[PDB]
Amino acid sequence: VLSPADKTNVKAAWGKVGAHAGEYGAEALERMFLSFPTTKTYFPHFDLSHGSAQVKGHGKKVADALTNAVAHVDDMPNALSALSDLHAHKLRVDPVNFKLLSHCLLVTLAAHLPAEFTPAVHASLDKFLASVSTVLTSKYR
Amino acid sequence: VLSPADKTNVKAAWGKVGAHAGEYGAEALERMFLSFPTTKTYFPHFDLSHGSAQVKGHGKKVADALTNAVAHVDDMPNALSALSDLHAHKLRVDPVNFKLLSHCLLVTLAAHLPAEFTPAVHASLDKFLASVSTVLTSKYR
Amino acid sequence: VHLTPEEKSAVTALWGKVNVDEVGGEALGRLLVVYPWTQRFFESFGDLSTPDAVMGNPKVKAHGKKVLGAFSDGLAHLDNLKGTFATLSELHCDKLHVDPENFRLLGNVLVCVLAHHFGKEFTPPVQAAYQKVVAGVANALAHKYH
Amino acid sequence: VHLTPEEKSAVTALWGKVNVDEVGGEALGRLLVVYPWTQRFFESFGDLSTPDAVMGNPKVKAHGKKVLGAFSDGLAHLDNLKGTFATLSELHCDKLHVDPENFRLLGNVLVCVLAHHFGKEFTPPVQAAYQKVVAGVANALAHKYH
Ligand code: HEM
Ligand code: HEM
Ligand code: HEM
Ligand code: HEM
Ligand SMILES: C[C@H](Oc1cc2cc(F)ccc2nc1N)c1cc2c(cnn2CC(=O)O)cc1-n1cccn1
Ligand SMILES: C[C@H](Oc1cc2cc(F)ccc2nc1N)c1cc2c(cnn2CC(=O)O)cc1-n1cccn1
Repeated sequence: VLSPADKTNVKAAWGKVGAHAGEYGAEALERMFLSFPTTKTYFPHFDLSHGSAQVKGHGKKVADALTNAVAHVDDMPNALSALSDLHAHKLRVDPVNFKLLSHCLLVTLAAHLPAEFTPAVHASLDKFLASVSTVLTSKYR
Repeated sequence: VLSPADKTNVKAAWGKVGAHAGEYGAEALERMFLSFPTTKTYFPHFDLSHGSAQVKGHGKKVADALTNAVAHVDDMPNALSALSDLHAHKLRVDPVNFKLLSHCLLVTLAAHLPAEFTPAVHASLDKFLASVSTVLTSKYR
Repeated sequence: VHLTPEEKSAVTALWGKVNVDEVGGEALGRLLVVYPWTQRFFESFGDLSTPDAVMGNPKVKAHGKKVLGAFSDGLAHLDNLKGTFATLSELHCDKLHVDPENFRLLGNVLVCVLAHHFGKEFTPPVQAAYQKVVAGVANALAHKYH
Repeated sequence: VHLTPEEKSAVTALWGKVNVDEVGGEALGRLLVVYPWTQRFFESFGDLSTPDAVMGNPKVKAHGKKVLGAFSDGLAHLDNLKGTFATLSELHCDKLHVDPENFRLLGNVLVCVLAHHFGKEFTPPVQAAYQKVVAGVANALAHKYH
């Protein structure tokens, strides 16, 4: 459950990503695949080599979905309904993998946006990614 | 995130719980204290002996809060706001303990309401208790 | 696993009354219904699309009996759970990549099934003894991660 | 924990550049801010009521340095993490009853702090090597939960 300060912090830190959505998402995915190799099992059909156009294209989609989540932060079960159908009903992703990708997203933000990554903002982003993860891993439709 | 079927299953099950809500709450606490003794560290001020009036009284309060959660299942952040302040800000309960109490509640319901405790209802109740646990362990004011 | 003599006697006596044809299948079925991502590991079982399809699936019933056999093996070797579950830990951890939190979930669903079958006879002290057993089995199954 | 010679060199080189007065305190401070229930274990530290109060607290800074020293001890004994962390496992598990998921959380907050301090030099392969280390430390600290 996000506080009003959390939503303010998330809108501010996420908005700073801007035109670099693809770069951040793709690096978070690369960090996840290298750090937690079992996560590769969900992407047998991807070219996972470094700098793969497929991972870049997917990173942009992941980042754009989080931007959509921020734009509808109080209505995520409706805004993300198609993503929940995909991750919960079709792919059946184990929720541990969402903790892994969320951690890799925080690591990417810490590395590339140091001034924005304050302890309060880190806390708010972690809560936001946990809320998004609950929506994407729950079958509510 | 609860589905419409989840909310229906929980309302139907907790209605069958009925007058025994308080008794089930006290048994779930007793099961938690015996099965996971580290949970006793939150209650140094309680008489935790079997059939303690204190545990019975507390079980009724816990069960009444869950009844309130069922009655306001789509507005739990507001309905449980005082309880989230108590558990998340004052007591600082580690969220693992909510998984422990939730499990003990499910065990109590399975033992006492076998006909109602179908796999679909068990699934809905587990999701409902996870959602209540998220509200009570989050600082959102 | 450190069980008191009275807990060891209670656990053994309840276990002897378990319906071996039903309990394992109900525990595995409930895991698949309650934690639906676990179905990803059982694509060879076919239809698992509804609770009724899961519970009536003969592969769930047969596999559940094998799982129940492994918990039985645990109860017979409470002093050497790591050794007992060594090859099974290698299968789940290195070959299947099952996240170990799922082992805790199955242990707890089994406890719910035991409560469902035994009712009020699945007392808080009997449960406490079973919680020590299922925690032990879950930890032994996770031992081959590192 | 197994690190390749390349990973061992990369991990050691970055670790040598860690600001010992800041990194441990930032990791512990961030744990207290991000996972606020962890504050229950640190009542003796006084004011932890706001992120600024946590981050400026000298007890958090001093205790964080001891935690950083324990991770450093882990890096010096990658072949014997269980042995290295035996007394700290007794303290955390047997005396304090810290749930072991919190050890994984602190390991991961430390990795966030290393990324925050090192920026682009905290590359995905360097992170992967550090993830093996922190998982090893967390598992070794959790050893006494049996
Ligand atoms: C914040 C968490 C996540 C978000 C926002 C997210 C978002 C997305 C989006 C937007 C798509 C593309 C949907 C489309 O084009 O119709 C997608 C696909 C997918 N996601 Fe996720 N995802 C997340 C976490 C995960 C995790 C943790 C895994 C597994 C480790 C995962 C595995 C997949 C896979 C396998 C696909 C299909 C890829 C393809 O075939 O193109 N996702 N995800
Ligand atoms: C579904 C989960 C839970 C619910 C609905 C719940 C509900 C309640 C309620 C209604 C109160 C009394 C508030 C008042 O009278 O003003 C309370 C108090 C308390 N709860 Fe919880 N609780 C839950 C879980 C937990 C857990 C997991 C723990 C710790 C293991 C815990 C520890 C406490 C403590 C220490 C108090 C204060 C008791 C006292 O001094 O009277 N609660 N809880
Ligand atoms: C925690 C308690 C568990 C026990 C005691 C257990 C026990 C077993 C046993 C005895 C086997 C058969 C070994 C063989 O025939 O080679 C087995 C197979 C397997 N287990 Fe588990 N298991 C547990 C948890 C899990 C969980 C949580 C999952 C997945 C979420 C899982 C997935 C599997 C799969 C996929 C197989 C192979 C099935 C096949 O042959 O198609 N197990 N398990
Ligand atoms: C996972 C990595 C961790 C490491 C390497 C670690 C390391 C340490 C060290 C080296 C000590 C000092 C021991 C001494 O002076 O005898 C310590 C004390 C302690 N740790 Fe940890 N710790 C970890 C995680 C945690 C977590 C997650 C918590 C609580 C959430 C925690 C709570 C404490 C407390 C309360 C003490 C005693 C502090 C005091 O003396 O007041 N630790 N830890
Ligand atoms: C709209 C949402 O609504 C819910 C979020 C929930 C999150 C669960 F984790 C569990 C149940 C939830 N139920 C909601 N109604 C919500 C309502 C909130 C707060 C804080 N107070 N309130 C009430 C109020 O402002 O009037 C935070 C959120 N929130 C949005 C995203 C994540 N959390
Ligand atoms: C009111 C609540 O609102 C939220 C619950 C949330 C739960 C998070 F875990 C995270 C974010 C949430 N945001 C909400 N707005 C909610 C809205 C839902 C569904 C299913 N669809 N919808 C949308 C719709 O009916 O129009 C389920 C819930 N729900 C209530 C209790 C638990 N979940």
